[PDB]
Amino acid sequence: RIVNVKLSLKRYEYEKPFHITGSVSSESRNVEVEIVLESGVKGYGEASPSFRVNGERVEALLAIENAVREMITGIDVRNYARIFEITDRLFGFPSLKAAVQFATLDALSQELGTQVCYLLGGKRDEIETDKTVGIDTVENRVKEAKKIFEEGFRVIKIKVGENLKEDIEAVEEIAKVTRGAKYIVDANMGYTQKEAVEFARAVYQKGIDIAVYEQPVRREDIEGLKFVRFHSPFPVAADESARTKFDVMRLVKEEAVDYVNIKLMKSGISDALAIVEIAESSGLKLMIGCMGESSLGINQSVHFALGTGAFEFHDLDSHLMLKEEVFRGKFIQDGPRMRVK
Amino acid sequence: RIVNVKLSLKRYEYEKPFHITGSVSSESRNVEVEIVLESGVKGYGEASPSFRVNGERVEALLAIENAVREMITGIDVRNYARIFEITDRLFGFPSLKAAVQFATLDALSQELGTQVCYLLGGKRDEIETDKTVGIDTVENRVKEAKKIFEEGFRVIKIKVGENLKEDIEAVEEIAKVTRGAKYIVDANMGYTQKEAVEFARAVYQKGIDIAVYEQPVRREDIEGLKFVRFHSPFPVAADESARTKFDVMRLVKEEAVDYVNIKLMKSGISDALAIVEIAESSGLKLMIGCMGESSLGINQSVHFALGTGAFEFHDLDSHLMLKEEVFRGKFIQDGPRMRVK
Ligand SMILES: [Mg+2]
Ligand SMILES: [Mg+2]
Repeated sequence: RIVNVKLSLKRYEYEKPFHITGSVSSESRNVEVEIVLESGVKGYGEASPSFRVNGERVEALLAIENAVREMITGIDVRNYARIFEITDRLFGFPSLKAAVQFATLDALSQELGTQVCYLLGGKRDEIETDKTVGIDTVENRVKEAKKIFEEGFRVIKIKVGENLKEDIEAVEEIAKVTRGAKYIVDANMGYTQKEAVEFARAVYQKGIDIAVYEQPVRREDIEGLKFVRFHSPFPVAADESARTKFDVMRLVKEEAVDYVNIKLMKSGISDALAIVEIAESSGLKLMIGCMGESSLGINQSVHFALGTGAFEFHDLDSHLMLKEEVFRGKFIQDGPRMRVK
Repeated sequence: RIVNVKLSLKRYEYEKPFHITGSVSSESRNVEVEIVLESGVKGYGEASPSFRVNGERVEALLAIENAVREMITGIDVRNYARIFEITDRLFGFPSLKAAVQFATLDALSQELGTQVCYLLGGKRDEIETDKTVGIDTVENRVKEAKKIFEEGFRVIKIKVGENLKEDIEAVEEIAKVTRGAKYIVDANMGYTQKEAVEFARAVYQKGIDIAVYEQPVRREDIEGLKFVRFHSPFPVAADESARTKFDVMRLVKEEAVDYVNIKLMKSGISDALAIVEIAESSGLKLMIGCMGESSLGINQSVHFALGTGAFEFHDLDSHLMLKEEVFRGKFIQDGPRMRVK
C-alpha cells in the first residue's frame, strides 16, 4: 500500500537555449514524484509540464500535491489499474498523471523483484535515440548537426517551422555533411497546409529523404494533417494533435497520419498503452518523444519503449541537452543507445 | 526460460447435450498446455478449439506440438511480449495461441510471486457469470431457466436462432418465471437481418429488456450487424464476427455493434488486450465469453476479467456444464460469483 506521495520542483539548465517554432527555453522546470509504500519500497517518476502543448504550469502541478495524496494513498500497487483509472482524472495535469503512474509501476516492479520494462513485456533489450538540432542560423544548425553526427547519432531531428525558405536551405545543408543519417523534421505546427507540402516537395526534389515529418500544421487541423499526408512523399506524424487515446482513435478513423509521436507527458502510461494497441491494430506507426525530462524522467520512456518495443523511432534526448549533476535513470546510456541493466 | 512444452488431449462430458444454432455437443475435447521453466516452474493453459468458429480441429492442434515447442523454448517468460508476437503466427490455431500465452503469464506470475490477474492490473476482486439455457422445447427451456434462477444466477443467457416464433415464445416464457434477472440472447448467426430485428421488436413490445443481443446474423455480414443495431432497441454484440483485434477496429470504424464478446479462444491474450484498449478508447462495450473450457480453461478468462475489469457481462459457465472430478481453477467459485484467492 501507498503511504506517501511527494512532489518536488527540480530545475535543469540547458547547455544552450532551445528554440522551436514559437518557443524558446534555456531551463527545464520539472516536478519529481516519489511514491512510498508501506513496505518501504520507493518508486520515482518525473513530470515535465508543457504550457504550450498541455496547457499546464509547474506552479499548478505543485499546488495539487495534497489532492494527489488523497486520491491514491492507501491503495495497493498490485491493483495498479485502480490507480490508473483514478489518475486518469488528472487529464488537466497530464505530465503529473504520467509521473504518478510510472512511479507506481516503478514501485510495483521493485516489489515483484523485476523492472518496469519486463512488466510491460520486455520486448527489446536496446533502443537508439536521435538527437535534436534546434532552430538557429543555417550555419549554426549545420555546425550542430555535424557535431551530433560525429557523436555517433544516425538519426538527426531537425526543427523548422518559422522560415520555409531558410528551413529548406537548412535541411539541405545538413544532409550534405551527415551522409548516412536518417532525418526527422519537426515543424511544431508552424506551417500552413500548402507550405508544409511545399517544404516536403522541395526537400524531396533534392534527393533528400525524411523518415518522419512531425506535426506540420496546427493541432486542431486534423484535415490539414491528412492533406499533407496525401499530398507529400514523407510519412507525416501527429504530435500536438495526438494527446489522448481518443485523439488517436479519431486520427486513425480519419486516416490523417502515418505516425503518432507518443509522449508519456501528453498521455500518461494508461493512454500510451491504449495508443500502442491501437497502432498495432491499424496501419498506424509510432515513435516516442519527450518534453524537457531529466534523466530520471527519460527513464520512464526508456522502460516503456524497451518493454513494448512498439516504436520505429525514439526521440528521447531532452536529458542529453541538459546540464545534470549526475545520471539518475534506471537504464544504461551508451552514446545514441540505451539499454536495460 | 522455457525448457519444454507439452500438449495433451483431455475430454470432459456434458451433463446433457448442448444445443446452439447449427450445432450440438455432448462432450468437450480440449488440449491442455504445460510450459516448463528451467527454474522448475510450470505454467498451465487450456485450448478449447472450435471448428465452427475458428476452423480448428482438435487433432490438428495436437499434431503441431513439436512446432510449438520449437517456437517458444529458449525464451525467458519475462520477455513475454516476444512469446506473444511469436504465437501470434498461430492465427490458424487461436485456441492454442491462447493456451500458450496464458501458460506464459501463469509461469511468469509464479516467478514474480503474484497472480495473473494482478499482472494485468488487479482491477477487480470479484466478477459474476451468467449461466446458459440451450435450445430445447419451450417447456425444457423454462424448466432449466427456473433452475438456473434458483441457483442464484441473475444474468441468464438464452440461445435462439433456429425458430423465430418459438424463440420469441421461449424468451417471453422464461422472463415470466425469472423476474429480477437480466437476459442475454445469443442467436449464433441464425437470423437474417430482418428476422433479427423482428425478434427484438417482439420481445421489446412485451416489455422485456435484453441486456445483450449476441451475433444475430452471419459472421461476414458486418452491415447486417449494423442494420440490427440501428433498427432494434437492444445492445447488439459481435461474437463470431469479432475474432481478432483487426476485426474489432473495423467494427468500430463501421459502428456496427454496441458490444464485442471477447473470447480468449478466438483472440488469445495478445489480441484480447488490444481489444480491451480499443473498447476503452471508443464507444464500444465488452463482455467476455467462452467455448468449451473446463475449470483450468475458464481460469484463464477469470484472471483476464478480474485483472482488466473491462467487462460489463461475463459468460464463463462452460465448466459448470461439464462433469469434472477435481476443480482445477486458480479462483474461488461461489455460486455465480468468482473471486481471486
Ligand atoms: Mg514533436
Ligand atoms: Mg456467442
